[PDB]
Amino acid sequence: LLRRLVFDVPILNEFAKMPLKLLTNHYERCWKYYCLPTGWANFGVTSEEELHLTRKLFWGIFDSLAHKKYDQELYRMAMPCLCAIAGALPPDYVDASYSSKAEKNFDPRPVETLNVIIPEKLDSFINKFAEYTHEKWAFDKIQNNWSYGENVDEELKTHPMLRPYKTFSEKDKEIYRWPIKESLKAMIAWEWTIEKAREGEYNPQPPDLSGVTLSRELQAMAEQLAENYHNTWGRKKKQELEAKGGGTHPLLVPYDTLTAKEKARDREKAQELLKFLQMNGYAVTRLDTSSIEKRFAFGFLQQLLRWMDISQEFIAHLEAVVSSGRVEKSPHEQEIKFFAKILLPLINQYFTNHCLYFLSTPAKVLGSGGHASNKEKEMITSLFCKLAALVRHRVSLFGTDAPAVVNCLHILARSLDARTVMKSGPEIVKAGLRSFFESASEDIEKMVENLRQNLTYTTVALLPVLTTLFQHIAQHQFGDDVILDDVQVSCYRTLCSIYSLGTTKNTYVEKLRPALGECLARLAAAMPVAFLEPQLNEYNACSVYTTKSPRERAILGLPNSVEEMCPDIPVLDRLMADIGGLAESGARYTEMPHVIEITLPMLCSYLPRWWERGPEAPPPALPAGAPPPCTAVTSDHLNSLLGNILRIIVNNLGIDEATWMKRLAVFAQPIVSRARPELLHSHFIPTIGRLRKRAGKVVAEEEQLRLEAKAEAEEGELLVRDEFSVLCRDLYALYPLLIRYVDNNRAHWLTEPNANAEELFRMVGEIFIYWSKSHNFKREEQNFVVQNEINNMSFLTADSK
Amino acid sequence: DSGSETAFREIEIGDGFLPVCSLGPGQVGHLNLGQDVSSLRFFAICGL
Repeated sequence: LLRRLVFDVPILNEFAKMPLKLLTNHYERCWKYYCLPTGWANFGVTSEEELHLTRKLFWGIFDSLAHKKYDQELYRMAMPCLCAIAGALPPDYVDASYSSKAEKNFDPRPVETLNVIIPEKLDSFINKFAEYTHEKWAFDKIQNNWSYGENVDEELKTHPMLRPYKTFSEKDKEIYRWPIKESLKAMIAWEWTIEKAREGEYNPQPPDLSGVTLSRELQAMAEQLAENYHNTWGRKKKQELEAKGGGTHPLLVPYDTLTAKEKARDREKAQELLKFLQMNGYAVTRLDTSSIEKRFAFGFLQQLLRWMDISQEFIAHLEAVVSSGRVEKSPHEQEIKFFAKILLPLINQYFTNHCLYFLSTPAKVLGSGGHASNKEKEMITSLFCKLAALVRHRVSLFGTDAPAVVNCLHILARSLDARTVMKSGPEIVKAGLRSFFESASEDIEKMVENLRQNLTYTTVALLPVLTTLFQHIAQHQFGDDVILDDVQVSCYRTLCSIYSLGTTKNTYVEKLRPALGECLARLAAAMPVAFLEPQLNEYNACSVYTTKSPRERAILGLPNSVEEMCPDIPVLDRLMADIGGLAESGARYTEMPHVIEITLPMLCSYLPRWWERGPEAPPPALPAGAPPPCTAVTSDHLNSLLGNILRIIVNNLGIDEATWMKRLAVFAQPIVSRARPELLHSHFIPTIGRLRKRAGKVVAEEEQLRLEAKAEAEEGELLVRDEFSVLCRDLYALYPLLIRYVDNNRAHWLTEPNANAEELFRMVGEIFIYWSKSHNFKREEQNFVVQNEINNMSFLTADSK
Repeated sequence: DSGSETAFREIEIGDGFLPVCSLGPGQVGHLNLGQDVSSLRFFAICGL
């Protein structure tokens, strides 16, 4: 059924809608069995023939949809089929024949080789091969234990007249010779030249083993000649089939598409002929693609790399023509909307379903037995760069596909196996990555100049995707391969300009500050150079003034001093002094919005990133860690910064106009790890006691409220429901840090009961009693968490802990 | 991976269950069933 399906669907018949959703349903239901080398279940693993079938299906549907006129209904039904088919199709699959006949119910073209002129320099050994094949017929009989006899034998059940050629009448010798004549005359007819390789022209024991080794091109000729045989009998077979008017024979399908079990006769005939040629001295003469390019990963990526320049071609002059007169002229509207309606979801799902294979390395096999090649990795990196260049300073034009393109750019920001990109990789592609970083740095510099259009482009497209890139580099520790040489300088001016945005106090940068803080925290987590604390920055190898050349500093304008590069970023000691003063003063989020959304993310991502480069972790590998710790952050520094964070939250639980607690807790989640035990009684116990007292007082107010029930109780209910929303807000603002703290110090309390911990359990228990006794507290909890979507962060926090 | 504490759920009462351990080639383990509590480390950490 899949064979017939692959036959019909590439034509995109308007009646093939049901087969289209048939493929969709089949490949969402069954995808592990097709893709995973490990078997799905009792079913097992997919077949090579079926894998080739869906392969040819999906390339054929891709090109047929690329060339058919844009139909909204057909394309909309087709793209889930494409996504499901590609998801179930493994990327590393290599096809049976990369280059073959690829012909075109069925009308296989026959060969009029009787009319085709046949030289007589070869017909002598064609006749000898005809006699040899009838002798091999007798040999097959003697294998079948019905050794060939001259007269009719009833028990023989086989050929009753086959005789040695002397007594064998030539009237039947002609009618068994003529099919062999047509066979090899067709073989010389399909632009193949045969001749005696060496000098030369009823039971042959030596056979012709069709399974011996042979050259690729000549074996492809053998496959093409078996297809020729299939066409030869297929024309008369369809002549009889069209008389019937219904159904089809299992062998009445294209020879390449059909299964291996049925092509046995044609394959054995053609290959036995070819081995007969090779063994008996007949030379016949009529691509070389490596396995990496033979993979569908490389094949699809080749189509994709082709798509980027095509897309940019029409969209560039499309925005030009709509900026000049708004003329509806398009080069190929069908292809334009084919991309805009099909390819964006396709890459969206493919780079999420097969992201693990792309990220998987032959050295470090992240995937379950499947890894891409280094070649594939650098040109998916160039694929990402090309897609970025398609929409560089251009996402304002795209409105209908804007969420799609930005999302796909996040996905290509992920799954970037770039360890093997500067290594064994093309420096043109590395220069594409450098151009990405330099263009981003130039555009963000323009952004900070306007911030004191391309600015909205920075708002929607560049900032989140670049944050995703910094996240990816930090997570997969790709700093040594992604950011290096001029990329380091471009990131240097980027971080300087972003901290200048932190300096600036206008309303637009204030609104944009959350995304800037996310980007800078991810940057610091992916940053291999101690930009902060530049006192011992020369010890850090990754700095330009340690590895990069003095000559390149001279030609790039580097002042040979990181402080002279970016004097905007001050010393961590002064950040300590400032945050300590704010904590002691009880200063407000309104007073320090820049710190919260710029420098706190950087700090809380800097201490854990540089916890091994600082005195917090002396190098356990003494010979490897020869240089002294270049960074100055210690466990004492981490404890003290946690104290500052606890101090600012305890400063402004009272205010209600602060919804940045969610991002603050998310950023501070790693920085609450490795906290000293006295931090409990210093800050955790006072804070939990504060909200214990607040919960008791507010529930007492709700007690005097629930004493009554009327409209006045309703307006008081509004007041205490706002109070409850603040209660839930700060409970699940400070609890995620607390769970990691108590996870760290639970072993000590369990080994020795610590009265601070027991009092902390008493406090949280009293809040638990209040939560159980207060009904409106629970429903405000539900309302706040689900409507504001804290529940996802709650699940993530509970999963990591 | 899903964030569930229990590894296995919905276990029928069956005939019962027994402590079992499988060792690969050249592996050394200490199957402390819990005869002596002082020898039983981390029980107070998780189980007491």
